[PDB]
Amino acid sequence: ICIGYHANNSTEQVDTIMEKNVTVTHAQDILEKTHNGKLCDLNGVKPLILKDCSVAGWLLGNPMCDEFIRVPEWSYIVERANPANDLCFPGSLNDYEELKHMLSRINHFEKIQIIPKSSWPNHETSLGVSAACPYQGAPSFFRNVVWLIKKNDAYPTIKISYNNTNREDLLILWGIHHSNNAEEQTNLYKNPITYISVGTSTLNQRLAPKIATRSQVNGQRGRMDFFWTILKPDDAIHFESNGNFIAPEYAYKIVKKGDSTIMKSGVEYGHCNTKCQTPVGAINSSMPFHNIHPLTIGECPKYVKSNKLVLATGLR
Amino acid sequence: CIGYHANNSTEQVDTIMEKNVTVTHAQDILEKTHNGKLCDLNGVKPLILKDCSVAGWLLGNPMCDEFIRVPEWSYIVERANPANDLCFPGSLNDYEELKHMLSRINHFEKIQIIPKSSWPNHETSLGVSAACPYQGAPSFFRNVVWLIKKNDAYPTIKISYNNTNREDLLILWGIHHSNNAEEQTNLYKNPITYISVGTSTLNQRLAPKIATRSQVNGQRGRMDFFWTILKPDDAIHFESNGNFIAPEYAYKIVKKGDSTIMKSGVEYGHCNTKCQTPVGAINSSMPFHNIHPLTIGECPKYVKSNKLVLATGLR
Amino acid sequence: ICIGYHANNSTEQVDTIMEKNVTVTHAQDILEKTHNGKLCDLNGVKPLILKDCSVAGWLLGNPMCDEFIRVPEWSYIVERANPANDLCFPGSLNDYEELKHMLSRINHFEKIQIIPKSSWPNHETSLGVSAACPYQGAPSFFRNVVWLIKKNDAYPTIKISYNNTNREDLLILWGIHHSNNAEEQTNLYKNPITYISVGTSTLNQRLAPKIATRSQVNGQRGRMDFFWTILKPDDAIHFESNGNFIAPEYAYKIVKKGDSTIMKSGVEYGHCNTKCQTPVGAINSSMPFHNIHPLTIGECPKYVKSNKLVLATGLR
Amino acid sequence: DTVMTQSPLSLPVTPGEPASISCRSSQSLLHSNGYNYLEWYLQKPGQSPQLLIYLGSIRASGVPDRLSGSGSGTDFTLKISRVEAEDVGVYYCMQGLETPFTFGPGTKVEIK
Amino acid sequence: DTVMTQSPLSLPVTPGEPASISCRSSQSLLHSNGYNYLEWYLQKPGQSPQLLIYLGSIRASGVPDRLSGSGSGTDFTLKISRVEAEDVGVYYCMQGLETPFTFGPGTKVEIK
Amino acid sequence: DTVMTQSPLSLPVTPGEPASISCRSSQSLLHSNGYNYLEWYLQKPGQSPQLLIYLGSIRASGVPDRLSGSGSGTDFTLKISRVEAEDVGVYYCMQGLETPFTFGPGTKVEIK
Amino acid sequence: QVQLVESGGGVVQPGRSLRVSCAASGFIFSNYGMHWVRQAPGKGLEWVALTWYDGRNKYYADSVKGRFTISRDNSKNTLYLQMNSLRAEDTAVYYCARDGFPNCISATCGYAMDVWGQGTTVTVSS
Amino acid sequence: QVQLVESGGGVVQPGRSLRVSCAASGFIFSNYGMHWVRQAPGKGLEWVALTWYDGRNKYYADSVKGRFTISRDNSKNTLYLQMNSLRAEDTAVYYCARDGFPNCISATCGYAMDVWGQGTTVTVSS
Amino acid sequence: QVQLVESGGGVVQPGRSLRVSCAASGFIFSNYGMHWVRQAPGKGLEWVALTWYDGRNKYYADSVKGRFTISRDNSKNTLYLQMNSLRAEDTAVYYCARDGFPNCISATCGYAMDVWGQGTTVTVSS
Amino acid sequence: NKVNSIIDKMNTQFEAVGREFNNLERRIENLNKKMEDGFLDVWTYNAELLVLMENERTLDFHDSNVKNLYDKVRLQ
Amino acid sequence: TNKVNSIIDKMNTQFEAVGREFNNLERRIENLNKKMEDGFLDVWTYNAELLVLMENERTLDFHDSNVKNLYDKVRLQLR
Amino acid sequence: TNKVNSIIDKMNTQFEAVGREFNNLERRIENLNKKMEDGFLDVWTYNAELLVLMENERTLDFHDSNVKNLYDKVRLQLR
Repeated sequence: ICIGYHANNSTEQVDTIMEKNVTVTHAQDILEKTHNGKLCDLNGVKPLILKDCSVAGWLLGNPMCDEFIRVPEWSYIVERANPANDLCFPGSLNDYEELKHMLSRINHFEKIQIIPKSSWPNHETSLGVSAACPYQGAPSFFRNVVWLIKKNDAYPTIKISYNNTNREDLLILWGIHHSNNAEEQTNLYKNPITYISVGTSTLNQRLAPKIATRSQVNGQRGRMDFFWTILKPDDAIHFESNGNFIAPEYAYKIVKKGDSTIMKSGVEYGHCNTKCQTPVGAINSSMPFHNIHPLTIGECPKYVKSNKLVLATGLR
Repeated sequence: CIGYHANNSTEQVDTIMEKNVTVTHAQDILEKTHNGKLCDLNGVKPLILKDCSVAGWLLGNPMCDEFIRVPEWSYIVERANPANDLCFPGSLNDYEELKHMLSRINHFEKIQIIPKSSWPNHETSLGVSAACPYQGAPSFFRNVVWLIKKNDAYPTIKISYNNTNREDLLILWGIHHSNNAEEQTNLYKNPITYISVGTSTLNQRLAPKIATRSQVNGQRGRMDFFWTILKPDDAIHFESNGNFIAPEYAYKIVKKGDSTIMKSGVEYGHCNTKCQTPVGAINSSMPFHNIHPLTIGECPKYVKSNKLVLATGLR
Repeated sequence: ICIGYHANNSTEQVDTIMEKNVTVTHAQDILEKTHNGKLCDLNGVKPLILKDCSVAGWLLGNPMCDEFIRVPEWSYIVERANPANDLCFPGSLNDYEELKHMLSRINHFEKIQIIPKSSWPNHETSLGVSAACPYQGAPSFFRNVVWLIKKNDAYPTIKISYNNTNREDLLILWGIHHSNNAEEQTNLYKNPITYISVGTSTLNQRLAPKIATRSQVNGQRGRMDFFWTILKPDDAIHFESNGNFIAPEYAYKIVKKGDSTIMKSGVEYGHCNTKCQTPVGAINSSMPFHNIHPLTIGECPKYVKSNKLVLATGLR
Repeated sequence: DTVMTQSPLSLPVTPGEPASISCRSSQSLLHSNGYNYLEWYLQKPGQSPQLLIYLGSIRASGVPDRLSGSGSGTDFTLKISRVEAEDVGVYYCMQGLETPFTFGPGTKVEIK
Repeated sequence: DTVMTQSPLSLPVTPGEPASISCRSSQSLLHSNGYNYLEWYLQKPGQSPQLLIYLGSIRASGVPDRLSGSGSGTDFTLKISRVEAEDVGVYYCMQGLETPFTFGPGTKVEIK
Repeated sequence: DTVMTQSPLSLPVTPGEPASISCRSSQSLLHSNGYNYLEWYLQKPGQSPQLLIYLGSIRASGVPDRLSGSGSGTDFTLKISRVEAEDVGVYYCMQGLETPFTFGPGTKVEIK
Repeated sequence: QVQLVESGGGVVQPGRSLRVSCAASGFIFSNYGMHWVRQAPGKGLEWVALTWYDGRNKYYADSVKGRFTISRDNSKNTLYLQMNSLRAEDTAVYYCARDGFPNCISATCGYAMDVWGQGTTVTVSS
Repeated sequence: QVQLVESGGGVVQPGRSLRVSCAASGFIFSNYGMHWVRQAPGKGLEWVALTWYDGRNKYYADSVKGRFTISRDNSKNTLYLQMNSLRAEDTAVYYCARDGFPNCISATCGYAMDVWGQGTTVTVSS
Repeated sequence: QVQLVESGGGVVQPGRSLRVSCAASGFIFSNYGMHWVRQAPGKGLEWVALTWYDGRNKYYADSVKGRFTISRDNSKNTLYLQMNSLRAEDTAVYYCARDGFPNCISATCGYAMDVWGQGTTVTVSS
Repeated sequence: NKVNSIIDKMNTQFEAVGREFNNLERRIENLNKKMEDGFLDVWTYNAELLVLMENERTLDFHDSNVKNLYDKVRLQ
Repeated sequence: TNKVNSIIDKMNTQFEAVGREFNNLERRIENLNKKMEDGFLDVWTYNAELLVLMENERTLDFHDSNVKNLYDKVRLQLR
Repeated sequence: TNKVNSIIDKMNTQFEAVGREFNNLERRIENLNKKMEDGFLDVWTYNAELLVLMENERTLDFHDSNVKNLYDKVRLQLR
């Protein structure tokens, strides 16, 4: 007659409150620690790889970023650390870091021609180019905006309105130009005192240029500032200007909304499928914990900073 | 012979190894019941705004003329998506700070600071519009004055007010934005206007914005509004050449305490209680509840669970 | 034959989940509740004690705070509650609370003469004094800035640039002046319409004075505003003015970065050497908890809002 | 309640020279705004009254440029620069600070 | 696909008097932004064509002041104020809203 | 320390014709902000000295239009457009960039 | 133009009641306050009652408190005064008067009386 | 000045292939779109092909679909058309024309044709 | 006007001490820095010492280091020089001088010397 | 009778308050919402875990005391 | 016998971080964001580790306790 | 011996408060900061107190049990 344990000769270590290391027979791990180390698909929809461009450069159409003129549906956006192309002309985009919040909830865009380039019979849309945005060794400019310069030594006032008639929203961009001195201002445009006014059902704005002396960035001594707004299905947008105006030509239409994100990584692309994603790899496990990176997308196991989590289900 | 004091009656509790054990004398802690009306709080009656926003009461709306004089209160109730608000399109600068600082004020006495009969060389009558109608007739707000020319003239304005009380104040003014040049040369006369306001802590200058906009509520113009708080033994100064909406009344802070601004849609009912969730009321002693995470008064703690019973039994 | 406990006699009480006050043979405390109660050194480097000035007053050169012209390396900054001297002339400093965030990461400064006071042959730098900033019963002004007034009834336009050539950053300050009426403006300066322009590789700013009527503060009826910026180790800064200008003379060079903190207390100074500091004393204990004050500096034990904490290691 | 006293009860004048009247109160009729709440009325024989002056010194719409008023606190005064034959009647002094409005005894102006 | 009709096929009008031609489409040539995509061309006898009007109204560089176009939706018209002896040729209508571009039958102008 | 050398020791050139003197240092006297710390003085026979120029170029209050200076780095020069009979004296070159201020040997001007 | 008329006077013995009226034609009537004023024969003027524009709050004097009433009844442009417990000293003439500026929302607004009526006589006898 | 010249015509029997070329000089050739247009003898005008400024997207009509090809070549300023499976009804004259405004990044961008060439003849016989 | 006068010792034998003074009157004396300058009988000019406006920091040359001292003594409008361990070569003439601009808060400010005194003579003999 | 030991140990908690933000500050509204949701999620876990542990400690108590009353009469 | 699932069900909901961007003149909010995220992560890892340790202690108490009673239910009947 | 150190390292990480300043027109973010700091302090003090109580209970139980087992190693060794 004997009563006792069901012994064994395995090897595995667990932790308890008053014994630091203890041997067990059966044990089960919960913390995954491996990744495939490449960018994959997510439920069968390819992501968007901006490669060597920025979000602003894509939305404004850099001459060196012409591969993304038409873009299909995506799931998440990948952006490299420290882009190289960006905005060729020095300046800034007003209310930045808030447009990125408007993104990550849009999964598909559509492009619409709102004001044709041939609709300006009393201006000049040809010679407005600069050497800071070259295309194959020649001066160029953005492709979604028009820079207007006097024609026949004149610059009449502008009154332009656009009436929305679709069933979805829009996104419009426009800008201003800051000069260096009075002679340049009277050589590009003609009037010495200029302004811009924009109004809609919920926005009211007036602007004036600044003329001063600054340093050199990318070989230029001028500046440009850009703005954005979202238009409702039945509203309208109005424009009035006298100079220093960068007119809009294309607009983006929101057609699908959902869940997305913006990443920052430098991992290369690979042709494979997965259902969870991290900025340094992918996960194909069923355990409920991981310690790879706290930013994820999809359904993912929970995150902890530890590196050992095994619960004992054995004896001894 | 020794053994367990067996018993009967049915109730189940939760453990860490077993899920639905059976016990005898379990006791519950979660409360899941609420009466479903707006009630009183220790005697003082709430302020109920039926169809009127907070900005529409502090400025004075013609179709909101029953809150002209208001007694003390405990909390403010405001329906979701009001229907009166500001009849004339525009905006109130820093609205959410005002909706944050009204949450610690429990009484407002109303004071006349510039009488409407002290404008001998202007006009305070023909300043009406069809956007705010009173019984099918044009009308304006009741705490501000819109000034138009008289006899084809608009003299400059210099006015000061000195606080001689022991409590603070709250002053509101505004500016009018036109839509073209002929309207400006018709209502006012000077083409270039400005507004200056200066006190010991504030400095401000503004100019109108004439442009083209769309239609909201029938009109094609806008009006802005501002606010400040004047401290005892201090003065506020004004200066305008046009486009001025002058203040006439002001509010005096006379009591401070704890308050909240709810959003709900239940109906009033005469009762008494000592806690209030925005969708009902609580009268109990168990130290946990499940209804809503916003409250007022002293109320038990909040959790998201559905059952919480700790056992005191056998078996 | 005897098996039993190793009983003794003592007095000490510990807590338990189902008991409330039980006796133990010997127990070890963990919470610390004692502090020496004086401001004194940390790791051998002396702090900086502002007796009756503020952060703005020391960085602008208040005439009463003339003992802080040259300051050695420090560890943390001590400032009294409700300073007394502060800004003698009524006004404000733009983005004050963001400047106090850049500090607490700087441990040493060095002063540099960027524009000498002798470099203004056709202006006047003498009678720019006011009675609101006295020095030994006589009108005076700040020491790191210059107030310019007309000479021989004239005020020529100002064009000045400074080029950074060191290997560290800089911090510069300038300002604007608001008058009370037209007669004062035409008496101090000459041109009735004035402006200020400042430009660099990132900044772009233009301002105009405000003339109105306001109350009395400290006996005066005008105001002065102040600004600041950082210059990178290779950029340049440009200035342009026509009136109402407070030119800069001195600037600060950042030479050491590290850990620091701004405190508010009123405890007198003393001489010690410790490794932790709280605004109402110091700590010289090795226990892992305390309840003095939640804001500390250095390597200090944790914080809990409790009164008693004793772990039992006894019997009975 | 606030009593309002007015002197003299009678006042004979002749055309050509100015005249003055006074009205007194037992309380300070001065608000925090810096304005005095006191009025002036007139009733010619066999007719209805007619308002003269708003809060202290603001004239009405129709009164000539000869009538003016000035005072503060508890003493107020009316001044007629020149007297004609039309200016004959009774002049009353009225307060408006507290809810029960009170008039005064009045004063007659008889030519002589 | 979109058929384009153009009547009449002959116009013997000269000189001095005005003229008019018409062009009709089986769909609406109106964009969502309020502009019409409709063009006019001209081929003199024995050479290449030459553009006249881009959109429904905007002229070109070189076209005299006489020519002007107007219309919307489905009916379009070209009007010549005065006709000279150098305006003999064939006129064409072209749409540009769809991917395949389509011309029309044309119209001859002859001196009679 | 910084040795200041100034040549020559005698300039017998009067009157009417221009004149020039030079003083040179052993270190660079240029600050980090683009200014030179170099001064010029003068002592007439039997009296106290008198200042001429503060920085590299800026003149004083009292000196005539004739005197002017120009230089940078290590070499400096003073120039007189025309010489009168009252411009006799001794001219000194002084530096002020380092803590111990130093003068030079000076230069005498005599009539001939 | 702007005018006001009154009617309803007569002869009444002590203890009974009487009603007076005041009709207007001109300015909009639903945006102004109204007053009542008496004048005893041989004595001076006195003040009786005041009503707001809409008609919520009302005020009466002390020799009139709790004995007379005032009402507006818009859409017919009239005003009323109901007099009960008529004593002997209440013999006088009665006048209507409106404010000088619209929409008074306070007790003592600072506005005055601009347009006056003509007058109706009421006597107590026998 | 701005001019365009074309050459490469001749006589070709049914079957086989052919190639035509247009050469330009006077403006930046790498910023504009180009088109082809064909006119049969005794009939009107019709449309054939369209290409972009760089050369990615291309469009063809339904009567030359899948049987014709269009391509550019920079650094030499030439345009080519290759005709396979020649039928008998393709006897006509061919033209090459450009856009009126630069950088069209859509299929129908609203710009028109501004500059035209002279023309070449292609015939099918025997 | 602005003038500075100086009065001091006449003759001293080697090894002893001496005191010189310089009184100023005509401007504000508590806002400027001051200097001392020497001139040997037949040689050029040399520099001795300078002090600040309030009187904290001091600087001396290398040929007068340790033996000389300076002091301000405000509220009497004076300045002092004290010479210890006098040698034989210190026979010269002494001058007072002041800055051209107020409130110097650096060792090398850039301001120069504007106003000079007349001078006193000190000799070492026997 | 140890229920009172639970309320006092949970005497303090996180009380939510209402704040309003306009259309151009949506990156602080997310911060507020996430912080409130996180503090609500932390506190329920503690309550549930404490209830479960106390239930186990209560049930295994009575299952042990009956034995130590059994033996004090059994070993006689 | 199937004890593992009693762990994931308790930790169904946790804090999920999101990305936010701020410019160079609003650093006082970036510190708020970073501190909040780090604090939540610290709380959750502490909770998970403590739960694992306590569960292991109880599990090893289970088997060392039952063997005595399965021993004594076949021990004391024997005489 | 050496039980206390097992708790010191377990609470090696916590929340460190930092000083921030706001002006008169940004009260909302000041409330946000204050509430967050108070909540974190409350969570940590709750955790510490609960850990201490549980550790004390377990220590007392261990000290009560080990002597009984020492009695067991000798109870059945004789008669």
